[PDB]
Amino acid sequence: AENVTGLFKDCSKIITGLHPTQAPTHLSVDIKFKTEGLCVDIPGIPKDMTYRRLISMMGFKMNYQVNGYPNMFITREEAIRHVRAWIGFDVEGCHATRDAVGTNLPLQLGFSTGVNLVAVPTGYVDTENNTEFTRVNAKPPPGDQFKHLIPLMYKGLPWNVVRIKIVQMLSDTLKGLSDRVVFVLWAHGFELTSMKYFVKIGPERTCCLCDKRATCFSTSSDTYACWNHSVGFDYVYNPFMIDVQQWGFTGNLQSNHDQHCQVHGNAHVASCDAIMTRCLAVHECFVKRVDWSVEYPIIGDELRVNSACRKVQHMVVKSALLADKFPVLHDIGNPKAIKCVPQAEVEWKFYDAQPCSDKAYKIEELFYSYATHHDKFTDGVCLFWNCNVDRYPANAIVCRFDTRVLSNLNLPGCDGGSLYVNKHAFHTPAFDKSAFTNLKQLPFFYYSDSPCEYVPLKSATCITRCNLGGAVCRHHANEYRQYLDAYNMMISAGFSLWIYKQFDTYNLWNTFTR
Amino acid sequence: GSAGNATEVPANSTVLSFCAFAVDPAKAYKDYLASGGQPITNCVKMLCTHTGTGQAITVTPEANMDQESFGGASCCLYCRCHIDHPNPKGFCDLKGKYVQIPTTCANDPVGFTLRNTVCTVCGMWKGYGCSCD
Ligand SMILES: C[S@@+](CC[C@H](N)C(=O)[O-])C[C@H]1O[C@@H](n2cnc3c(N)ncnc32)[C@H](O)[C@@H]1O
Ligand SMILES: [Mg+2]
Ligand SMILES: [Zn+2]
Ligand SMILES: [Zn+2]
Ligand SMILES: [Zn+2]
Ligand SMILES: [Zn+2]
Repeated sequence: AENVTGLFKDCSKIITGLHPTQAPTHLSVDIKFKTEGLCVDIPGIPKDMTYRRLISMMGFKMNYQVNGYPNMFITREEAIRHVRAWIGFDVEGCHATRDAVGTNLPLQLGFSTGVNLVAVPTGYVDTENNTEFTRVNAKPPPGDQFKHLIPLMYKGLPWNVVRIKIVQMLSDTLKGLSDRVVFVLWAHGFELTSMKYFVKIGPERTCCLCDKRATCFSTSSDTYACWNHSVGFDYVYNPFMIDVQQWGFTGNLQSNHDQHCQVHGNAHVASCDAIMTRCLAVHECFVKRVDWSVEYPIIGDELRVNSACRKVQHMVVKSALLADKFPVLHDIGNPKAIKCVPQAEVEWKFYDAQPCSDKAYKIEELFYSYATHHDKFTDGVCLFWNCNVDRYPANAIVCRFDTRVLSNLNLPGCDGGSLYVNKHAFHTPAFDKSAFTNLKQLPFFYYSDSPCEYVPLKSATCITRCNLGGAVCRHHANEYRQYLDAYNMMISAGFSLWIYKQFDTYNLWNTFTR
Repeated sequence: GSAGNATEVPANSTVLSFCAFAVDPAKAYKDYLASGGQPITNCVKMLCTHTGTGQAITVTPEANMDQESFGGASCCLYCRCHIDHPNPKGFCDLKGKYVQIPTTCANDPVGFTLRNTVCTVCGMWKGYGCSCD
């Protein structure tokens, strides 16, 4: 007897602390004051007038239940519900060599965002009057692999700066994306410890002069801040975090990351570590395919993009059917019947890896790979609409997401692929030209077969309902305008259209014969 | 590598971790008590003559048959969690002086120092009690 933390372990090199007053604990008061499991005041042996004792912040170990106070560690489930509130977090650190030993200071912080913030080594030092938060002498870890940390000692930066820069850097990243923060970390101990600097915690609060829950806090003048409308805010009111390693991974992080994703090589920089942590969380959760019970609220204008997406789908597959008159259509990646063109003579076959249970009688359970299936559908046309695959067959109509475009919808992923979120987040592979080698790009066009009915405009590109004249026909002239807008919307949404090369704009004209 | 001197027992970990991060440490503590969590222990307890003034702040331990005596710093929450003191600049009252608590209320010495204020006239606990007012 008895066990000790050590948390707030006294790291000073002083023998013989500490007077029973100005002693934080019974554990340290000099043996001289201790008798019979107690302490006793001896006026003769004085309390120190001046002393500086480094107190270790390591081993924070916080698990607690208080009604008004939110658990800051969350279930794997709850961590999926909020994604890209996700930020990878890892802190390289330093040891205090000179006037103290046995604690680790937070030298360099890094995030899923490319940013790295380096700080002056600082710590908490107990003194006669109070506890003070101050710069401390410190040294780099011993290893030759840690040799890269040395210069960072000098470079920067005051913590009052860093904790303010941290917020803004998180602020403009998460402003539109989420209401909160979740920290994704591999081995959580030191980052929890690092968190002590820029984080204050407490019961939930609403943004000053704003409706949404408060992410940030300001010591300057007490205030509770929104993600968007905060500025000049030092502290983060209610972060969340999840320790990936808690998930039962076998080895070290790098091994597990590199197993799946090759787009991140490793430089020991804290960021490159904090990114790797995210790939794993991403991959482990989201390369499992399309759990459909998860609802992420949307902002913004995905509904428009969603409608536009389907709208343009109908147009192109209807025409492509008209023009080249395919006997059968293989629709791959259609979990539900849902014919895009409801009425067509064509044989319509559905294929899916994860067909929806009800309405699963129509669909063949299949996983498409060009290697195996290049032979297997020779007949008619194949449709992959947002079904991302091994390179596409020569006869096809495909809509694919180009991961390279950034919009608040798509988030980084593994490897080089972006995890796309409109609803029901879909992880999609990195955009690859080689995949389209059998196809050709799809030029914009409009098709309407309808009886015809603010300034009019002439479009060379379309099949107009009437081309005999100019010919601006008030129904089409307006519909063409509205369709093109919904087409330009989804092409700006990052989607790209690819068609079999046989396809020709002309052949739609012969449908205007009589 | 520790490589250091351990100042704390595990039984106080969560509470101290909790109040350290909190914006209001004082509330967090009182709240934590309500939740059924244990009051902070390990505070320094004085073997005393128990004859002396009942005064709360004393340069040497002064106790009563009713009171018990504690080293001030160990009874102060802000000293204990190593966070800034509510006095704007910068100083703690209890550190460097011995502090006395009613034995019945002595179970949670840390909170007692938070809840109450000493009367300026006799320099003694208010209500626990005071001839003043
Ligand atoms: C393609 S996405 C959503 C796009 C959908 N086709 C649309 O246009 O609404 C979801 C479906 O893709 C299918 N999928 C993805 N990869 C597949 C593959 N290699 N083979 C077959 N189906 C695949 C899944 O089985 C899943 O049901
Ligand atoms: Mg780490
Ligand atoms: Zn706001
Ligand atoms: Zn990666
Ligand atoms: Zn104090
Ligand atoms: Zn009085």
